[PDB]
Amino acid sequence: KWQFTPHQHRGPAEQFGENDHIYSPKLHNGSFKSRGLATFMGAPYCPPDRHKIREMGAKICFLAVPWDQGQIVRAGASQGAAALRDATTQYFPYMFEYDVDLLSFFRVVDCGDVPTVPGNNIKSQEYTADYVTECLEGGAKVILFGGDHSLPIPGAKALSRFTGSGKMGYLHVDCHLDAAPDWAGNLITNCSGAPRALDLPNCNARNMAHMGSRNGLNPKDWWDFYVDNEIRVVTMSEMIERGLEVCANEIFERVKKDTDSLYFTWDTDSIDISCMPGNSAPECYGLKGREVIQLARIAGRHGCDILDIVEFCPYFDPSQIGAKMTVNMIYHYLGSRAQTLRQQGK
Amino acid sequence: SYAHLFSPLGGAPGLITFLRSAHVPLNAEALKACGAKYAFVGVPFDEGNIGKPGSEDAPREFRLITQEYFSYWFEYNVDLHGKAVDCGDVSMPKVSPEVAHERIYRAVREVLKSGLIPIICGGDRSISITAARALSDHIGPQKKMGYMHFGAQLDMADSWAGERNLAPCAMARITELPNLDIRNVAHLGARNAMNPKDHIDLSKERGLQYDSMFDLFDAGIYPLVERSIDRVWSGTDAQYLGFNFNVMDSSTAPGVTSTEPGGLESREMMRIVDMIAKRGGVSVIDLTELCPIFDISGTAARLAACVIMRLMASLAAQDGDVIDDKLRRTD
Amino acid sequence: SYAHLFSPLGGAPGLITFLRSAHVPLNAEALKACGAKYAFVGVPFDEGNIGKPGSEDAPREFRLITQEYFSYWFEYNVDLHGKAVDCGDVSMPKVSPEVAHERIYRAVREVLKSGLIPIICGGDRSISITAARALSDHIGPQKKMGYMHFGAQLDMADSWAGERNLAPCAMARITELPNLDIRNVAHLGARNAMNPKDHIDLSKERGLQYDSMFDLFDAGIYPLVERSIDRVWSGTDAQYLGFNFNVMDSSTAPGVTSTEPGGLESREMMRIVDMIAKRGGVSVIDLTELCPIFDISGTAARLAACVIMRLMASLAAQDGDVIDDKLRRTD
Ligand code: NI
Ligand code: NI
Repeated sequence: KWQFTPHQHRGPAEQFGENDHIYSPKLHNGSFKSRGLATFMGAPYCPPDRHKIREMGAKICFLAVPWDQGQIVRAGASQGAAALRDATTQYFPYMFEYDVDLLSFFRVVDCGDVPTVPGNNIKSQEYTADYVTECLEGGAKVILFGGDHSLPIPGAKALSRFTGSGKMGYLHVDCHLDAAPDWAGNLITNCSGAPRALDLPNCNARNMAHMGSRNGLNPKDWWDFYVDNEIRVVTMSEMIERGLEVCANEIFERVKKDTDSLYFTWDTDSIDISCMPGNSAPECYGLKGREVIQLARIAGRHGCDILDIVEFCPYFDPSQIGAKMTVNMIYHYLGSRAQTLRQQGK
Repeated sequence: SYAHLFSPLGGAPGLITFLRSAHVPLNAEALKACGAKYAFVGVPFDEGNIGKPGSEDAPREFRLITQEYFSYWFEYNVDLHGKAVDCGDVSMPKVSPEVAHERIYRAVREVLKSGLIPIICGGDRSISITAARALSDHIGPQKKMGYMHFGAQLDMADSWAGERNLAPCAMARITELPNLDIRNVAHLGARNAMNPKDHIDLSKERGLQYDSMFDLFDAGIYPLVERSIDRVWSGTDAQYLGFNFNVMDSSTAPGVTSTEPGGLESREMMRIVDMIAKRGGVSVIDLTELCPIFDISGTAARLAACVIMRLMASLAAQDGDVIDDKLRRTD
Repeated sequence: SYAHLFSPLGGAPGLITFLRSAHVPLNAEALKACGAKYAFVGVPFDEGNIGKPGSEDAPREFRLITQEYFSYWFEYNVDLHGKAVDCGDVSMPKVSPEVAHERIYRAVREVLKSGLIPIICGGDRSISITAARALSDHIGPQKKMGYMHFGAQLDMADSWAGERNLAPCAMARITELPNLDIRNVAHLGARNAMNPKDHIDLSKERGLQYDSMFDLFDAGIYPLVERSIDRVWSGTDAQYLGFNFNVMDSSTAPGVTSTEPGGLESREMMRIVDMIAKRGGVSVIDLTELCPIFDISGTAARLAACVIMRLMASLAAQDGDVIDDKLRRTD
């Protein structure tokens, strides 16, 4: 059930070789110039089904959620997943910085895309919950690739249900606070990730945190939410003042303390516009390139159950910089997770 | 009403104005009456520019970018609603430079008469010559002016291509203003090769104490900026603050008429903005040489907007002009 | 006459050349006579490229950006006028790499014969294999060569697709040159996952002491760079310096064959350039894998240009080859 061809290509010059995927390609160029039929990481395709995932023995599911009609700003995040997948052909699944083969370590699979019902945010969000559910119930941790920032509403909801009587942490990294109680009467748009997590029966204010805030696309009520509910906000200001590693470790401890699971949503507009022009609402005064990698590394050491990444818009990026940045967000999280796991006898 | 501070509750197509400001004519009496602290004036004038074209579209793009932000700035607990008005644009002829400048002059004098702070959006950098002259004349010979400008180019050409009021001459003119002592002048960010030897020679001759980008990095930036803020604001009656965003690193501000590697990061400029705000006021704010045809995702225009609006927010915070913390949406 | 040092005074078909250099044919006698220290050599060869296409246009796009810059660098008190010439592009056939490489080889040998420093602009990274071989042969087995390359990729494929001279093989071939001791080899900036396990294995096997980007960040960058500069320049007769500008953060270098997030920022590479220049010479300067179709408002090409020109300026300052302070404009 769990197989892939190293360097993609079958036919006469197929490569066979248990480990060929972590080494220079031997018979041909693989997909480094031409994409062909690339999955995320060249991983096996596996339907988002608990049985199929289980029998493959997959511990990470890449699942795209391109839904971009749950949001208040501008469409475009629907195109991100394709550019992320394409960008992975520009890397090997082996990461020398961590000495791990990500692909075999996690038995990662690509669960394709969650389908959408254009115009219907309610039904599309339900599909997301259900697709995520299959991944968890199959015994895997999930990488969710958006799609607009409505994604954590179904994402957290799904992990909330799977966690049961246990407790769940919620980390939200973003230049925007995302705590509208409603937007023009709507409870489930892309700017209500945090209040909707707090509503989940097993998600508690003391295990919730926000990082990345700056600038004036942040109504007072979004700030008020964190004040009134005693939820830690670490502004970009504080992360620069006090240091990324200091602030990250502190809030990863907070959101994991006496929790069974952790939901981590990461908006690419947390990244400085200089590094990520391809975004729904890009913002200056954000994470630098090296700091994005560092945060991914730190996130990896602590670990989460679902990591989601939202709002990448490749149309507003004429280069490869956005897509490759989003590849590294994921690959550094997995490389760091694996190294941390291996330093504990696993 | 304070509904604008908060998410819309739900249940007249407006205008291209700085910050969704009201329009108010370029008239001292109307301006004093309106109750705002700042008056935005566009100046799509391009004819001092010896380099790549595009700055005349900056005022439109700058306005548009500003529309995208709420007026509320949670970091400062400040609301910018009503603090500014937009006077629209100084109408220019063409192939008519002398008259163009005269019109800019009149526009700035008028705004200054009102007691409001002009925010002047170019257009090329030469517009700073005549905006600075206007402040000079406004305050008169018995008062003291300070000048601070951010940019990669000194612009200290005594003359350029036989002319005297092109953008590369701008500092050579401004430092000749009679009530502007060279000791109250700062220039921050100069670097790279768009700085011919005579600009250096003249600067030394006049004792222009510019803070090159090398000097800034070597000092850890902020301590040297602080001393130059001091020289410009201590014992002056009025201060002019100008920005060419090629002070910033290219990556941070591509959409400028002459980008330059090796400049300020956005977070450095935001710290600098707060340091300027500590002094609790400014007389004229200019930004020149935005060039949106060369901008990617409006990165430069976006950054300019953040810088200008944070400066407004920061001045208001230090002035105590905050909003009520206690106020909530369910009111 | 020194009119180019100063603001311009005012009052036939060209070529596009590095820095508006004179053209000088690829001839040792002509090059020796022309009086320049550097010869720009374009190499629009992309047939060792395993990645996305576009590098073939880099030499033209690089030259164009350089035409914009004045030749005087106030930060160094140096003028670059006359310091370089452009030898045009190596004439190479399509679909015959073996012959193309032979012609690159010969062109580089020729410039080295002239005593001038070749500045070689790719094109793909594999052109460095044969430019380095040219230097190796040019100094002969009596001499010791040093090699320093900046990039995000080790390029230590013994073979790639059964081939041996493609871009990701470049380092595997260069470190087999007989008069280049591995201890005199530096490689700075390797990061992210375009670095398969065999590249690491071979590196260990041969004792390539590469400075990964993580190593560099951990050390504050410059302390570790200085160590590797010393290994390359101390006790060597000639030094090869090469740049894939994916060493740089994506933000400052989008327009490259294979961008990489989390790399050097512009001011950091500038500092590094001055650290290199303190050693008072280089034998060959290469830059490969610029890729204009991916660039954002010329950002990568503009950074490359500013890096190459500051290196020139910085080397001149170290050699005392500065401009007379007493020189003035209206002479
Ligand atoms: Ni968001
Ligand atoms: Ni956001």
